[PDB]
Amino acid sequence: RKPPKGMFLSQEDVEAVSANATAATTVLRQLDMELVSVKRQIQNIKQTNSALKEKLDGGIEPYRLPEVIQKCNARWTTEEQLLAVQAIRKYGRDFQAISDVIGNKSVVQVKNFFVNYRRRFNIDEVLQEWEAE
Amino acid sequence: PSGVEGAAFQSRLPHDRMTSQEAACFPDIISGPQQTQKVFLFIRNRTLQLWLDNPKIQLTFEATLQQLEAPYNSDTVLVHRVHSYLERHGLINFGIYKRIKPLPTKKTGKVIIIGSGVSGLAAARQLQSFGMDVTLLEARDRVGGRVATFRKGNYVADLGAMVVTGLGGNPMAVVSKQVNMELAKIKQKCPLYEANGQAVPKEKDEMVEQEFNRLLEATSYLSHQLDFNVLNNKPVSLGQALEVVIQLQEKHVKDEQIEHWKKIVKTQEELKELLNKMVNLKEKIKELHQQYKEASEVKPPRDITAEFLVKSKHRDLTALCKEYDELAETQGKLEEKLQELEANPPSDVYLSSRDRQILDWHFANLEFANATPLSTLSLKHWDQDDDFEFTGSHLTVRNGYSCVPVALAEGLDIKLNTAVRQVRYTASGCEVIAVNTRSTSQTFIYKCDAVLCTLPLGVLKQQPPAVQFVPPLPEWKTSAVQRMGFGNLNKVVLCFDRVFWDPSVNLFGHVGSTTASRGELFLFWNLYKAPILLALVAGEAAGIMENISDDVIVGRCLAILKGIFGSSAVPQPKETVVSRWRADPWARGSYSYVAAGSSGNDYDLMAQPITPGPSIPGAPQPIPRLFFAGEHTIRNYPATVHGALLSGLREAGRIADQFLGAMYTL
Ligand SMILES: Cc1cc2nc3c(=O)[nH]c(=O)nc-3n(C[C@H](O)[C@H](O)[C@H](O)COP(=O)(O)OP(=O)(O)OC[C@H]3O[C@@H](n4cnc5c(N)ncnc54)[C@H](O)[C@@H]3O)c2cc1C
Ligand SMILES: Cn1c(-c2nc(C3CCC3)cn2CCOc2ccc(OC3CCNCC3)cc2)cc2sccc21
Ligand SMILES: Cn1c(-c2nc(C3CCC3)cn2CCOc2ccc(OC3CCNCC3)cc2)cc2sccc21
Repeated sequence: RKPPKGMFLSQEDVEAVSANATAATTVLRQLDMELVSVKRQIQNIKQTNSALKEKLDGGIEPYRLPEVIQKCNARWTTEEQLLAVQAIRKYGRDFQAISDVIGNKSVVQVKNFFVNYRRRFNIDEVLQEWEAE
Repeated sequence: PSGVEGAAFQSRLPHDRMTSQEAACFPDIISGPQQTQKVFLFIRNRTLQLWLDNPKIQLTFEATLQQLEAPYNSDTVLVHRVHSYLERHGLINFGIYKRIKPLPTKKTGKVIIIGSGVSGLAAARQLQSFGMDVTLLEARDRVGGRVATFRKGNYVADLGAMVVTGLGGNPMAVVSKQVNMELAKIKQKCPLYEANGQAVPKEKDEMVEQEFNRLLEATSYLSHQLDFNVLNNKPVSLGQALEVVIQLQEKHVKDEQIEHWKKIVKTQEELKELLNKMVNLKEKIKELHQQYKEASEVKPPRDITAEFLVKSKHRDLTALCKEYDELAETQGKLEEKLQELEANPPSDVYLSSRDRQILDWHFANLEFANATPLSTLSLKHWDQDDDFEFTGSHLTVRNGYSCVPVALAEGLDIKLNTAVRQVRYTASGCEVIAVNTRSTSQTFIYKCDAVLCTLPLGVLKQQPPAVQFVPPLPEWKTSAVQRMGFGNLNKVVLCFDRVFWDPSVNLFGHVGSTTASRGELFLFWNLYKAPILLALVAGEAAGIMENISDDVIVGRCLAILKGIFGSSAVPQPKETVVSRWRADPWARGSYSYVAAGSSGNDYDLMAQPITPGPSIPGAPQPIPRLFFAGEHTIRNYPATVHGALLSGLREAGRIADQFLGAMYTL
C-alpha cells in the first residue's frame, strides 16, 4: 500500500523520468543548476549582511542615557502642567509618552489630567492641532 | 510439519484439500460429501507417509492396505485407486528402489526419450517401471546433461549443479536417501573484498546490503502498486526498474538539498531586512542624541518650552533605544537559526563510487542467481517461483552431483553419442532420425509410439535448428520458445595443493571495478574437502568470458586472489577447468529465466504435448505423440534439478495414462 520508508515513488515522478531517454539526466541537471544558483545567492546575501553587520559596530552604547529613577508624585506643579500641554500638542493621546516626558506622573494620572483641566487648558483645541499633522 | 500432514507437505501437497490433479482422477469424491473427502485425504497422506518413511523399497498395494487402520482400511477399491494414482504420478515408488513384484515379462508400447539428463532419466525409470519399452538417445558421451562433474585424481568439482535448495518438500530428499549423496550445509557468512584487495567495513557492507534489499522492494512496489510494466510499447525489465528507482533517489537527494539551502536564503534575507532596519535606527539615534545634547547645553534657568525640548528628546531617544534593543534581540534569534541550519545539512550524495561499486556486487549476485543480466528479467514475473521455495538450509553435493544421474541410468537402454537430428510424428506413430556424433555420416532410425523430448531450451532456440520437427511445431509452441529466456553462467575450478583461504568461510566476494565487469569473477566458493576454490562468472561477463582462453581467465583469478590473501600466499593451481555452457552445442546456455514480455504461463505452454493431424482426412482425433519434459517445462520449479526430476515423472505419468490406460479413474 506504501513504498519502503525512505524511498520516494510517486506516479508524477516516475513519468517525468521515463518521458524520454535522457529525461533522467535532464531532470538531474536542472536540480544541479538550481542548487548552484541558490548556493551563490547565499554567499551574496551572506556578504551583503556581513557589510551591514560592520556598520552597526559599537551598537548604540555611546547614545544611551542613564535611567531616571524618580518616585511618582500626586500634586501638579505649574511646571508639570505646562509640560503636559506641550506633550499633548506633540504626542496627542499617547499617555505613556506624556507620562515619560513629565516624569513623575503615572499613566492614569495623565488620563485624569485630560478631564479635570479639559476646559481651562483648551485640551480640545490642542488635540485638534496635533491631528492636523 | 509432522505426522501424516508432514507427508503431504513433503510431497508438495496440501494435507486438508484435494488438488486439481486429484480431482480429475477422483471426480466422485471431490463432488461428494465432506466426510468422504477426508477419508480419501487420509488414505493419500498415510500412503505418502509409508513411502517416505522407507523410500528404498517399493511400496506395494498389499503393504499399504496392511498398515491402514479402520475405518479407512475398509474400502479396498478406494485404497487401490489412491495407491495407483500415487504410483502413476511419481509421488511414491519413484527414483531408485528395490522392486518387490518383478517387472512384467513382456513390455507394452515403445517410447523414445531424447536426452539423458535428469528429466529424461527420471521419465525413463518410471516408464520402464510401468512396463514400457524405453530407449534414450543422448548426444553426449555421458549421462546427466547439465549435471556435469569434473573428476581428476582426488579433485571432484561440479561444473553442473551441486546445490540442493533445501530438503523441505524437495523430491531430492527422497533421492538422497536412495543414493549415497554427501550433503553438507553452506555457511551464509560472506566477506567482501574491494578491488584494492582489502575488506569492506561492516558499516558499509550492511548499509549497502540494506539499500540493495530496499531497492528491490521498490521495484515490486513499482510493479504491483503503480502498474509500471510497459514503456514505449516495450515491457519493463528488472534492470530498467532499478535504474528508475535509483535515479528517483538521487533526485530526492537534490530536492532535499535545494529545500534546505532555500531555508537559509529565506532566513538570511530576513536578517538583511533586519540589519537594514537597525542601520537606519542607529542613524536616527545618532542624530537624536546630538539634538538632545544641544538642548542640554542650554544652561538653566530656562522657560518651559526649552525644558520641554530636553524632556521630549530624552523620551524620543529612550523610545528609539528600546526599539533598537528589541531588534538586536531578533538578530540573535535569526543569527543562531542560521548556525542551526548550517550545522545540519542533508545527505550530500545518495551513493558514492565506493558505494555504487559494492551495490554492483549485490546486483551481480542477482545476475548469478537468475543466470542472466537484469536487463532481461521480467520486472513482474522474474521471482514468480519464489512462492514454492523449499524449507531448510541449502546443501552441496560434496561427492559430485553426477552420482545421481549415473545411479538413475542403471538398467536403462541408453544410446550414447547419438545426436537426434529429426523428429517425425504422424497420427500412426513416430520415427526419430539420429546420427553418431563421432562419425556423423552413420545414420540411425528409431520407430516408436511416442517421443519424449527433453532437449534444453537453448537447443530448441537454435536458428538454423539443430533438431528439425516434421511437421513443424505449432506457432503457440515456437512462440513460447522464443519468448522464454535461456541464461548463462559459468564456473572456474581451481585445484591447489594447499589451502590458503579461510577454511571456516564457505564463500567470499570480490567487488568488481566497473558496472560492466561486475559479474566477472565476483564470487569464490570453498565447498569441498580438498583444496578447491570455485569462481563464478555471471551477468553480461558470462557471455564475453567465453571468448577468452582458460589461461587468461585463471590469470585474472590468481590476480584477484593475490590481492586478497597475499602476493606470495597464492600458489599455482595444479588443475584448472573453465565451463562454457553457452558454447556447449548440447546446452547452448545455463538454465531458463522469465524474460521480459514473458511470464510463467510460457512454462506451461512448453509442457503441453503435440498432437498430429489425422492421417486419413475424416479419421477420429489422433493420439498425442510428441511430449516435452525438462527444466524449462515446470512452472513452479524451473531452472533446477528437482524441477527437471519432477517434469520427467509428470510426462511419464501422462504418457503411461495415454498408452496403458488409467484404471484408477473409475
Ligand atoms: C552452472 C549451472 C549450475 C546449476 N546449479 C544448479 C543447482 O545448484 N541446483 C539445481 O537444482 N539446478 C542447478 N542447475 C540447473 C540444472 O543443471 C538443470 O535444471 C537440469 O540439470 C536440467 O535438466 P534437463 O534434463 O531438463 O536438461 P539437461 O540436463 O540439459 O538434459 C538434456 C540432455 O539432452 C541432450 N541433448 C541435447 N541436444 C541433443 C540432441 N540434438 N540430440 C540428443 N540429445 C541431445 C544433452 O546432452 C543432455 O544430456 C545449474 C545449471 C547450470 C548451468
Ligand atoms: C543467499 N546465499 C548466499 C549469498 N550470500 C551473499 C552475500 C549477500 C550478503 C552476503 C551472496 N550469496 C550468494 C547467493 O546469491 C543469491 C542467492 C539468492 C538469491 O535470491 C534468489 C531467490 C530466488 N529468485 C531469484 C533470487 C539471489 C542471489 C550463499 C548461499 S548458500 C544458500 C543460500 C545462500
Ligand atoms: C546456481 N544455483 C544454486 C547455487 N549455486 C551455488 C554456488 C556453489 C557454486 C555455485 C550456490 N547456490 C545456492 C544459492 O544460489 C542460488 C540459489 C537459488 C537460486 O534461485 C534460482 C533457482 C532456479 N530459478 C532461478 C533462480 C539461484 C542461486 C542453487 C540452485 S537451484 C537452481 C539454480 C541454482
